[PDB]
Amino acid sequence: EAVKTFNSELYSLNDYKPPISKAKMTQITKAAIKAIKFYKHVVQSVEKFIQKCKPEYKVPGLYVIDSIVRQSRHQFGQEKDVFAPRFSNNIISTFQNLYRCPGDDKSKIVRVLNLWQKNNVFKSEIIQPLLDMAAALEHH
Amino acid sequence: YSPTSPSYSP
Repeated sequence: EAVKTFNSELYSLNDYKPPISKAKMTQITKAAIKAIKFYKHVVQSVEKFIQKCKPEYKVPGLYVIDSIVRQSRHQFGQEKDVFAPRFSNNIISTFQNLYRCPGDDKSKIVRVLNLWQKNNVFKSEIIQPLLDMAAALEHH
Repeated sequence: YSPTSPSYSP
C-alpha cells in the first residue's frame, strides 16, 4: 500500500512528456522515502520500470534512482542510506536497460554517473564499470 | 529535474 502508492507515482511518468518536473520527481521520491520499510520492493519497481519503459523514459527512470538515493543519503545519512546499496546489486543490468535510450540522451546518463562519482554516491568499484560501459558504447 | 538540484530538508 505504501508500495502501491509508489508504484502509482512511478508509473504515472507515462502521462508526461520528458523533461519531467521537479515536483513529480519529488512526489515519486517522497513516496519511496515514505515506503523505506519496503525499500527492496521500491528498488525492484524502479528496476522493473527501467526494464520495460519506452526509450524516452530511461533518463526519467535514472533520475528516479538519482533523486531517491541522493534524498535518502541527505535525509538519513550516507552511512545509513539503504537505497544506493540495494540499487547496487543489479545496477549493471539496470544500466544495460538505461542505454536503450535515444542517442541524444546518453550524455545525460554519463553526466549522472560523473556526479555520482564526484559525490561518492556509489563506491568506485560500482561507478567505474558503469563509466567504462558508457565509454564502450560510442566505440561500437 | 536536475541531478544537481538540492535535496529537501526541514
